[PDB]
Parts: sequence; C-alpha cells; structure tokens
Amino acid sequence: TMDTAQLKSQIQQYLVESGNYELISNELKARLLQEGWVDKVKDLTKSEMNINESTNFTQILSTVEPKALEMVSDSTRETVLKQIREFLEEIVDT
Amino acid sequence: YRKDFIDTMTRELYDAFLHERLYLIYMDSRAELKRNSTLKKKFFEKWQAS
Amino acid sequence: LNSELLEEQKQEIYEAFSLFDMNNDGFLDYHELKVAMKALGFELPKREILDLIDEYDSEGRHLMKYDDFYIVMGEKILKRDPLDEIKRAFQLFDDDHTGKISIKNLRRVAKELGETLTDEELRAMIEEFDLDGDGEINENEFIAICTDS
Amino acid sequence: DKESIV
Amino acid sequence: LPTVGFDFI
Ligand SMILES: [Ca+2]
Ligand SMILES: [Ca+2]
Repeated sequence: TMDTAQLKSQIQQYLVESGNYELISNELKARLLQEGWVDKVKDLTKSEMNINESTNFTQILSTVEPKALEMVSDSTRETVLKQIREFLEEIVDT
Repeated sequence: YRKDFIDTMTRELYDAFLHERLYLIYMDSRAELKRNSTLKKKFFEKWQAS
Repeated sequence: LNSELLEEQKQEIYEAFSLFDMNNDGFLDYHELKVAMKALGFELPKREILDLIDEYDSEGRHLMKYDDFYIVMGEKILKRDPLDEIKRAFQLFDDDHTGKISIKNLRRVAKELGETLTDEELRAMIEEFDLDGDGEINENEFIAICTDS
Repeated sequence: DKESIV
Repeated sequence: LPTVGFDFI
C-alpha cells in the first residue's frame, strides 16, 4: 500500500508536527557544542574551503562529512540515535 | 521486518540531522570568508595605493 | 543611494546575495538571508530579520527579493563605522595574533587575493609606514595608512 | 512493504 | 520548519 517515499514523507511530517524535529536538532547541536565539534568543523570547513575556494559547490562537503561523522563522540551519537529510535518506535505500527 | 525498517530509518534520520548541522555550519563559515575576503581586499588595495 | 555607494560596495552586495541564492531565482528565505547579511558584516537578531522580510514581503512567501536586499543593505553599508572596519581588517592581517603585521602576514594576505607582487614591493609597503622601525606594522600604524584619505 | 505509520 | 540541509527524503 504505502511505498518507501510515502512512508518517509509521512515519518518526516510527523517528526516536525510532533515537535521531535526541534527536540532532536536542539539536543544534538547542544551536545556538539559541548564537545567543541562545531569549532573543529568550522576550521575544517574553513580549512577545506581553502586552499582554493572554487566557489561553485558543493563537491567538498562529501569529503568533510565522513571525518565529521567519525569525529562525533560516541556518547552524543548513541544518545541522539536512541532518541530517534524512540520516536520511531512510537510511530511505526504492528 | 519492523525492526529492520526502524533501524534503517533511524540511521537515515541521524544522517539527515547531522548533514543539516554541517549544512548550516558550512553556510555560516562561508559568510565569514566572503566578509573577510572583502575587508582584506579593500584595505590591501588601499594600502598598496597609499 | 546609487551615487552614495562605491562600485566596490555595489559588487559586495551583489556577491553576498548571489552566493546564497541557491535556487538562482532572485529570492532569499530567512536562513539564506541571515548569512547573506553576515557576509556583509551584519549580524542581526532573528526577530529583526523577520521584520525585514515582513516589511517587504508582498506575496506572503516569507522571501526577500534582490531589489529590496540591495536597498536595505545599501543603507546599512553607508552607516558602517569606518574605524571598526579598519580594526577588523587589521585582525584579519594579524591572524597569528602577535599584535603586529609581519611580512609573513602581508605575504599571506597577498597570496589569498592573488596579488602579483615582489617581496621587495611587499617589504616596501611595510617600510613606508613602519614608524617604530621594528620592521612590522602595529594597529595604530595600520590605521594611519587607512585614514589618510 | 505494507508498513503503516500512525 | 526543517531546512534544506535536512536530506532525509
Ligand atoms: Ca533562492
Ligand atoms: Ca612599527
């Protein structure tokens, strides 16, 4: 009945309407600020925009995200993943 | 499998939250460079002409 | 307003907007507008930005068109404190934060701007305004260069 | 497939 | 409410 695109569109509408979008987004940016993640990523992004800013973008972000994904503390990653899964468990049927 | 669907969605959702964080920081830092390039260029050229 | 702004400042506005007009449709939403203004050195409260969008938002789209952005930023750029810009520029030259602009600093800036200049020409730039004879430019000397008019 | 949300 | 940076879909 419901295809993957419909399901994911529905999951996101509910994520935002339930308010969980902001709760998770806020929790995350707070955890990431606590561990100085933003500043490292700022330097990384700023360092990677260099040596040569080639101003049509964004091929570079694909390279920055991987280390940035790894650069997230296990505490933050696990905590946020737990919140997300908790939201989904409440919303998915059967 | 409901759990397989939930785990995958959890992973994709986490990637999205994080990609957004990066997106905003990328936008933020980018504004800083242009502003910085504008100032340095202005006052360098002013200097080179003094 | 057209006469008041330098050719440099008009381009500064155009580039700030273009850089964040992701759709290339001549409009900026809130987020895009926030960083576009930051790109011109203006950090405004969220509430203040919403007011700017709303003041010119004919459609109710919550977007700003370029022509309004141009007028709005143009007024703000004319109100810039000349001395603050200069001091901010100084910090950008003095990235090592030694409190003075070394030849290394000036050479690094010169490379970023893609300037074709000999070391001697750079050394000369410092010598001409180095008042202490310490071979480097402190803040007050840097201001002296930029205030000459 | 056949998954249902809310 | 979610920014374009949110690439979930
Ligand atoms: Ca646009
Ligand atoms: Ca000196």
